[PDB]
Amino acid sequence: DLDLDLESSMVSFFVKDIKVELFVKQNEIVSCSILDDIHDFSQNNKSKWEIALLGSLDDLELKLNHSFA
Amino acid sequence: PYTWKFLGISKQLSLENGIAKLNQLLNLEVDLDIQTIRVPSDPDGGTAADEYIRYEMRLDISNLDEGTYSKFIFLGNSKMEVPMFLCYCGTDNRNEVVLQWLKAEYGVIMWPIKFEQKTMIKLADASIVHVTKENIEQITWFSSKLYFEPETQDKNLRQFSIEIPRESCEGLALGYGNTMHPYNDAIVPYIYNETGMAVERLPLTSVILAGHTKIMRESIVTSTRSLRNRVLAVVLQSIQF
Amino acid sequence: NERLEAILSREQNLLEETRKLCMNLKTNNKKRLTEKLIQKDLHPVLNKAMEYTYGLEPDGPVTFRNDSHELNLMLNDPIKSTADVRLDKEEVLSL
Amino acid sequence: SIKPLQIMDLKHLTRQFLNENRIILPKQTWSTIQEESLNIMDFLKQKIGTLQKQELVDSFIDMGIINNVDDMFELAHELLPLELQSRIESYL
Amino acid sequence: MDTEALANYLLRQLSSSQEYNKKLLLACGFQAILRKILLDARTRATAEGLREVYPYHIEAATQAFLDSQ
Amino acid sequence: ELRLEDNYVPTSDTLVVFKQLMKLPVTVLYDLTLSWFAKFGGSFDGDIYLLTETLDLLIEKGVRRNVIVNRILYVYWPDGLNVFQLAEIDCHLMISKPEKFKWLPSKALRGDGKPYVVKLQPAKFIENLQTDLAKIYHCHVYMFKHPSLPVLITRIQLFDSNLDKFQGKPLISRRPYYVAFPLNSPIIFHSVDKDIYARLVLQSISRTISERETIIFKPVQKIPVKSIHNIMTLLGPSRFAESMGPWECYASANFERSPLHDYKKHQGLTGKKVMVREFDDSFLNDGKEEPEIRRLRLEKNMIKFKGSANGVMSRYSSLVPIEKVGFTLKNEINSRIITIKLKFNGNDIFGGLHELCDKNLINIDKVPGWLAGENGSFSGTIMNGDFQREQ
Amino acid sequence: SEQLLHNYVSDSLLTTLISFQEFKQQLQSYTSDEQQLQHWYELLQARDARVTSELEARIKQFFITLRSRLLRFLESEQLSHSLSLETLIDALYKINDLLQ
Amino acid sequence: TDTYNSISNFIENELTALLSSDDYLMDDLAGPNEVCRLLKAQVIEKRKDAMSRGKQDLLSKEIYDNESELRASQSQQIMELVGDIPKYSLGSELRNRVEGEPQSTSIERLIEDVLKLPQMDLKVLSEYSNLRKDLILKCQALQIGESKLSDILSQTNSINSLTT
DNA sequence: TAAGTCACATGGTGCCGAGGCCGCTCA
DNA sequence: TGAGCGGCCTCGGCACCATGTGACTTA
Repeated sequence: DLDLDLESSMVSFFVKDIKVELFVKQNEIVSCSILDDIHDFSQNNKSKWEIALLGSLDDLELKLNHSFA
Repeated sequence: PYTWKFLGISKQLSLENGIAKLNQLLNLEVDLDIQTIRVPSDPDGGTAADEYIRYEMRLDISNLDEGTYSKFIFLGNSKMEVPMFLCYCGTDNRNEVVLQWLKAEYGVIMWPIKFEQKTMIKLADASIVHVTKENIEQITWFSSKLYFEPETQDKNLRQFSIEIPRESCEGLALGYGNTMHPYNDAIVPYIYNETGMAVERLPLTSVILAGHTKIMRESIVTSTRSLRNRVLAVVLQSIQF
Repeated sequence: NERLEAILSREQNLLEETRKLCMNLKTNNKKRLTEKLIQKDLHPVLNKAMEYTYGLEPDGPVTFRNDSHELNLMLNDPIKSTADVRLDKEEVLSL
Repeated sequence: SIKPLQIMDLKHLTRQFLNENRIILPKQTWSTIQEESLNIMDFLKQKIGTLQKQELVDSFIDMGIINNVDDMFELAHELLPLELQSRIESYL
Repeated sequence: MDTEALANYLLRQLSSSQEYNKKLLLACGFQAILRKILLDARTRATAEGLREVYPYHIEAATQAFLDSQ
Repeated sequence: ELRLEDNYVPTSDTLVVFKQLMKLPVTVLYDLTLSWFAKFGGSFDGDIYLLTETLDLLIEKGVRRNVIVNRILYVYWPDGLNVFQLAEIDCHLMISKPEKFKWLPSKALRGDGKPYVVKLQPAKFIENLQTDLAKIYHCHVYMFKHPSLPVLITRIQLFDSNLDKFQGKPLISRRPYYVAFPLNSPIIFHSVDKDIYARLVLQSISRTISERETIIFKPVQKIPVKSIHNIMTLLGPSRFAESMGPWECYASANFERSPLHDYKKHQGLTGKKVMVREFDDSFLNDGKEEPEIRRLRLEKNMIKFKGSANGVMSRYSSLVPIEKVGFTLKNEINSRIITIKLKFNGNDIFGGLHELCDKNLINIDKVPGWLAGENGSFSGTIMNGDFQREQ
Repeated sequence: SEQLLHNYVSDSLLTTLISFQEFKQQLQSYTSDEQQLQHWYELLQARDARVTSELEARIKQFFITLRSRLLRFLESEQLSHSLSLETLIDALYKINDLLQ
Repeated sequence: TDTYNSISNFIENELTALLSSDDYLMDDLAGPNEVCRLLKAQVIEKRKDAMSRGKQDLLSKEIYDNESELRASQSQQIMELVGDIPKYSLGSELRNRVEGEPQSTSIERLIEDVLKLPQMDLKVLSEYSNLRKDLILKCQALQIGESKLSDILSQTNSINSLTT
């Protein structure tokens, strides 16, 4: 379950339980934030995921389905 | 701030006789003044039977405020259906004694005067035309303010006012042309053309001339100590049948 | 009271610095217009840009801002650098 | 608190005196006289602690308010209802 | 709030019929003090010309009154 | 350290809190009690499930709200309510009674002059605002989202310092300052207050929103309007903004359908029923007119003042009631600027004007756009036929 | 600054406030011997000079401790409003890794 | 901090109570009894309006005014002497990276901030300048690579269109 | 001496938060 | 029968323009 604002720019959603919230400009993600912290989850891998998740929206969908498996 | 209450009179009563009875009853001499004014001096306002009789009864004791300066002004014309009205300022309790004596002595029927919307517009027209000692009429321009209190459901619109500055009023009058009734001929048609409001139909409670007078539906209050002849005449044509 | 005195002193120092920076920028822009590009070294094809920009103030950047939406245009955007540090092609090719 | 009076108590106490004799009190003056009522009560209790017959009228003569008992039950006339001033007259 | 209420205030400050009369006379004297002080306040305000009175006016008036008492 | 946490207890009058909780219904009191005891706890001893069962026994006992108010003010928290409680009850009063609050809009201009569409990271915004206002005053800020509207309403409460007054050790509260943040809109609604603390709160809010380029709040209106739903309809990020009065048909789009729709039901094929309007001056000249054309002129006034034939749905009530508007119409009659200042007052200006138009007191063929409710709740000067608002 | 403390101490010393003439004039009740009064005044001068020096020592220690503690507070405030270069270098290294 | 209570408490503990107790004890132990009582009487007599709490309060307020003047002086000295690059001269993402990340990692804001990075022992300054120049080269390579990748993507788009 | 400019001090209209009683009102 | 919300409404404090008169100057 996700929450959309009026222009669908400031969003937040859960992939499995990780709260990934995004600031997205015109058809391109310019900012990302991984919020939920698991004891197995680290911070450098979190930063690498945040850098990797940037880019286009179709690319975000493809890479998120890739990293989900 | 001298409020004038207006009362009509059913008969043409002559005040130069019998006023000694009022002097004896009130134990004081009143300063009755007799004048014969001719108000519609303009050719388009009538050229015959224009003469009025103006009585200025005054309970003169001292001159500090209206507590000792409750004036009485009477106007009359014998060539009308209703021949006389009075208007009195101040708040002295002797004024109703004067009215009771006037009734019980002359046998007149007296009723309060209420002004309609067009009557109030004509009174605002009358209260700017000033007569000069050189026998000329001068229109002194005042920044008017039409003030309405409509009654709508759920009290949706309690009140609304239309403020008209002085230079805009004279600009409207000069745009219409050389006329001697500026509000009824230039200001009110301009308001109707612009905002769509027919102010002769809307509930108009007062029109306020800044610094001179603010007439209401039942009273006229004036900064000036007296009331000019045009206002008295327009009130006299107001109560005709 | 002493803490708020320190806060006011810091804010007044910032205000004086900002006003000085604004006046310095205004005088520096005037001096840069007067001493750099209005001289004889100005390229003659920029003589018309100067005319509408400072000579009498249309056909300039308004025309391009109209055309970049009329034509959906891009150009080769400049490589953003600072402090006259020019781009090193060997460094970025090694990068 | 418990010993100081309230502002509305002073309105109800002296509102008619400021109305017959034209007095205009802003809120600062109201708070000032609310403060002053305590000082007046302390001064009155310091001057008169216990109450018996002769000492109160002697003190009120010393107060500069009155000159005799006639002034006492004339000042009580303008400050009390009719039953209370009649009772005071029976007391004096 | 009657004068008897101020007498109730005075008796609860100090805590039969003759003492009630004594306290009623005390309340009358208190009202006399307040009326005299307010009269002096208006006198000084009219001397300075102000329509209303102010705390410094009535403070000076009551200091002059307590100087004589 | 001067920031105020969510566990400090201030000195609040017990009777004011007593009459404050009287207005709330029983179910929000129930939800508040369980949430408060789950988060902070209370002086009452018991398990969270045990207290849930106790409140359950209270609600199938059908007890009045007065008894549970005395309970939560005398045994649950007898020492005093925490600041979070005092903020959350007042926010719940705002939710329950939105018509008792007036708001003032302010655009979030920035830099060159283009409006800044404000976006909030709520927890970080609250933390940054509290740290910014902690340097000046003892500040506690509480933020929540409206159950119905897409806003983010904050509540900023400021605390001051403190015959012999004995001892209180208090922190006296002031009236709280509310600033409402719509999701994506430059317009910012704030509570009606012009003292130095309101200016401080708005200034700190402008300094803590920005973080990239300096932002100033410019007030777009000086007349407050009630009922936060109405100010989102007027100034919020909705279609009804900049389409009001006779142009609400465009904001509601009830007149055209999709181009993918049935073309037998198109407006141009079925047609619409109208009347010939007389352009000659005949309104001032004139009884028991035909009830079909009377319905048509009523529909004409309804269309002029509300945009729709049936309206946005007694029947004179507009989409947003307006309290005060003042228009200054200026014309040029032969090189003379002629100004007319029309001021209005009431509970619904344009509904009352619609009622006056229905009573044949105002000509509906000559009532202008700005009088009809176009650019509603904005007061300004009409020069050259164009309405520019005041500042 | 410390001159005010020195004046406050010296203005309330028995020898500075009471002279030997006033000492003998007051103490005529018990002994009229001038030698014993002189010896007692010498003991008074010795003891009040000693405690004057000791009060001066403690007020100097108090002033230095107060100034040092409040100066460390000022230094901590200035460091809080300032930025060390090494943390900036570490942040730039992290940013360099991100850009890499 | 609380300097004023420390000053006032130090005065009222070590300055007046200690003085009174020490004077009483030393006058008692100087020998004798009547001598001490009498001398205490006149030294109390002439110290009137000098040991009162108003005098200690005024002394504490005056020494506080002197110390506050010294605070203004050393505050100007400590604010005019800066050691490194201060705040508000660098971007917000840099400032957030300095004191704990806010989880908002954005490439574009980082590029915009380190493009505005200021430039200046000697080895630390040289390392900072080298790192800043390296980051400027990183930004330049990033924009060049992005524009190049867009061009190659357009070429591959046309090639795949022809192939399909 | 008639008319004009001036600040000045009081008059007054509009506005609003606080709070009280009313006015049904419903269980 | 009894608690209870909502329009009313007035108190009064504030805000602002409006206003009449003495002091002073001009002719």
